[PDB]
Formats: sequence, C-alpha cells, structure tokens
Amino acid sequence: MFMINILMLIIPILLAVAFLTLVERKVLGYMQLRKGPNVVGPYGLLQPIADAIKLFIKEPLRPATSSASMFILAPIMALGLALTMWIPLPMPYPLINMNLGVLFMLAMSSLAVYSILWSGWASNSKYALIGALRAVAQTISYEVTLAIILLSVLLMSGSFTLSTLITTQEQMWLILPAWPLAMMWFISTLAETNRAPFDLTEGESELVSGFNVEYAAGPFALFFMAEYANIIMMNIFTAILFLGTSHNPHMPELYTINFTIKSLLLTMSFLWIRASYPRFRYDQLMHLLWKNFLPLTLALCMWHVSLPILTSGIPPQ
Amino acid sequence: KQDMPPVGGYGPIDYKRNLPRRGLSGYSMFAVGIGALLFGYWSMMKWNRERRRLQIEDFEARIALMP
Ligand SMILES: CCCCCCCCCCCCCCCCCC(=O)OC[C@H](COP(=O)(O)OCCN)OC(=O)CCCCCCCCCCCCCCCCC
Ligand SMILES: CCCCCCCCCCCCCCCCCC(=O)OC[C@H](COP(=O)(O)OCCN)OC(=O)CCCCCCCCCCCCCCCCC
Repeated sequence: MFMINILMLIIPILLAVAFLTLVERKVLGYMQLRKGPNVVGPYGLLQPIADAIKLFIKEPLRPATSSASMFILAPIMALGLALTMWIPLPMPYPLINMNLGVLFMLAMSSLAVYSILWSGWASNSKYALIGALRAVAQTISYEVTLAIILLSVLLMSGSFTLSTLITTQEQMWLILPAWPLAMMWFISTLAETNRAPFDLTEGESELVSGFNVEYAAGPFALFFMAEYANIIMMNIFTAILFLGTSHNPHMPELYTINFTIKSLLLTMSFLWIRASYPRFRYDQLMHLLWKNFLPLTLALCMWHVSLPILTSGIPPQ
Repeated sequence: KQDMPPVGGYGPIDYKRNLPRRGLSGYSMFAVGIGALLFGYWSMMKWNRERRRLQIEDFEARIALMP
C-alpha cells in the first residue's frame, strides 16, 4: 500500500491550493473593509468548486502564430516539479528518507525557470518575448542570495539530512542565533517565487505584461494552480528549518497539529505584504541584490565558519 | 426665514500633521539585538557539545561488537 500513500498526498493538497484562492481574497478583503464572497457559499466555502468547472468548459484556443511542441510541454514541467518537490519533506515522517535532500530542494527549485524561458519563447512576440527574458534574469540572481545563506545554517546543523534539522532544534527555535540570515531568507523566497512587491513576473508587471498573457483557461488553469503550489511549499520549508517544532515518537499525532498551524501563519504574510507595498521598478529590484543583499551574506558566511571552531562547539556527524 | 447657519457650535478640526512617537531608538536598538543573539550562541555549546558526547556513545556500541 505504498501506491495508496502517494495518491493520499497529491489529492488532499489540490484542495489546499483551491481553498487558498478563496482565503486569498477574504483576508485581502477585510483589509479594505469589505466582506468575503457573500452570496454563493453560503460563507464563500463552495466558491472554488464552481470557479474550477468554468475554466474547463471555456474554449482553449491555441495562438495561430505559435509553435507546437514547446507550448504544450511547459505546463507538463510546471506541475511536475511543483508536486515532485513535496516528496522528501518530513511531517514528522517523510515519504522518502533521502540521505541528502536539502540539496535536492535546490535540485528542484532550479529547473522551474526553464519553463518560463520556454513559454515566453514558445508562443509569441514582445509582450512575452523580451518581457519574459527579464523574468528569467531576476530568478537566477536570487539563488546566490539563497544558496549561501541556506549553507550558512548547515554549518550549525551538522549534515545534509532533514531528520537532524529537527533534532538540533529541540530547545532553541533557531531563528534566534541567526536572525540576520532569517531576514534575507524571507525576501529571497518573496522574490524568487514571483510575488507581490518584486513583481515583474505575473500581472503587476508593467501591469499588462506576463507569462499568463496568452494562455486561455484550458492550459492557464494549471499555471496558476501549479504556481500556488510553490508558495505553500517554501512556507512548509521555512518552518522545518528555522521555526522547528518538537517531535515525540510515542505521540506523532500532536506533531502535525502543532505544525500545520505554523506554515499557515507564514503563508498569511505573502497575502499580508501585497496589501501594503508598491513595486520595485526593475533596476532597483536587482540594484539591491549585488550592491546591498550580497556582501552581508558573505560576511555572515565567514562568521558562521569561525564561530563553531572558536567556541569548540562542532556539530556532530 | 428658515435658513442654515447656526449661532454657535463649532470646532474646528486641525490642519496639523503629527505622529512622531519614539520608539526605542538610538543605542537602545543594536543593544537588544546583540543581547538576544549572544543568548543564542550561549544556548549553543550546551547542546551541540552535548550531542557530540552521545555521538561517541553511538559509535561505542558498534565497536564493542564486530569481532
Ligand atoms: C513528459 C513526460 C516524459 C518524461 C517523464 C520522465 C520525467 C522524469 C523527471 C524526474 C527528474 C527527477 C530526477 C531527480 C534525480 C535525483 C534523485 C535522487 O537523488 O534521489 C536521492 C537518492 C540519493 O541516494 P541516497 O539519498 O543516498 O539513498 C539513501 C540510501 N541510504 O537517490 C535514490 O534514492 C535512488 C537513486 C536511484 C533511483 C533511480 C534513478 C533516479 C532517476 C530516474 C529517472 C532518470 C531521470 C530522467 C531524466 C530527468 C529529466 C528531467
Ligand atoms: C559585532 C557583533 C556582530 C554584529 C552583528 C550585527 C547584526 C546586524 C544585522 C544586519 C543585517 C541584516 C539586515 C539586512 C539588511 C537590510 C537589507 C538592506 O540593506 O536594504 C537596503 C535598502 C536600500 O535602500 P536604502 O539604502 O535605504 O536607500 C533608499 C533611501 N532613500 O533599503 C531598504 O530598507 C529595503 C527594505 C527591504 C526591501 C524589501 C521590502 C519589501 C517588504 C519586505 C518586508 C519583510 C518583513 C520581514 C520579513 C519576515 C521576517 C520574519
């Protein structure tokens, strides 16, 4: 019954991306002083099952001046790596016990930009031709802001597995000994996964130009779908790394209860940022990576090399 | 003879501009930060050092067998 476990993980998470689109706007609504989806629910709660069927009735045109084998291959690789990344992730037991899987996250988070380079090219001209070339350019630069300060906690964890990442945090909630790194951990995933303040990707992006600009609601229904699957997955990855919960072997039930409550709270912030701050005007977006983000990340890197040595506090492996 | 303006009852409301509430600034910050961070590393070396002791016990049970 291994095969019944995989389907027990793909299917209960497509609701949690469909029941996030509804909480996308109720939370964003009470900031504007207005109620949620009022009339169809009764409380809203039945909105996405009606808002899903309309997309698969509405005619999925292909553009006449488009290519063929590239345009319908990027949504295959969209949902592939958006759902494959959920595998090696402990809660409290992962589906797969990888020896080194923290690196496998970057082995999965690297290839997502190789679909945007397809879809911007595969269909058509200037509103996604050059306008998607400068969306690959922002997402490549925020790995070296990411991969360094992901390594900067592993000097304190001890190894590459994720079971040690819960063992080392039984008494600490490790956001305290590394709180400068925890800041730039947030803004990276806030800009890499193509969200609201650093937003030259989706729809705020000259407010007209996106990679969604050409997909009718047949193939478009996944792009949005798949994408919303990253944003609840960097949140499930931050809260297993910094803000780690407590594991008890005799009681694994109380792990997940105290766990899903925490990833939901960080997921609120991606909604709660969008209702405050304006955009970044593509220069100043990348003007603060090199000049401003990056030299501090090397500074704390040299700090986290020497401090396990000159404390005589080497982590065991 | 039924016309508007009252004989009295007025404010007015201000034209002003003020909300400068400070705020715990100016060497108060950078002092709670370092004082919190050094509590973190002090909470290290009591766990990371202690886990290395149990680490050697885990290798110990290996070596006492395997002849
Ligand atoms: C459009 C449809 C047509 C395309 C359909 C096919 C698409 C497939 C794309 C999937 C790409 C995922 C590739 C990821 C490779 C990384 C896998 C990996 O590293 O697993 C971790 C593990 C490492 O070993 P370890 O951790 O030490 O095991 C514990 C031992 N105590 O390793 C293991 O546990 C076992 C290692 C051997 C397992 C078999 C080999 C894995 C790769 C098989 C697929 C080959 C890749 C196909 C090409 C990819 C194209 C993107
Ligand atoms: C000797 C002992 C050792 C000493 C250790 C001391 C530790 C010190 C730790 C310092 C390093 C951590 C701080 C990180 C640096 C902050 C990033 C930065 O430099 O931003 C600079 C940016 C540039 O703009 P600026 O210079 O202000 O010029 C324009 C003025 N007209 O100006 C900005 O402010 C930009 C602000 C961020 C831009 C994105 C804002 C979008 C919204 C993000 C909200 C995020 C909220 C928090 C994230 C979640 C936290 C859990």
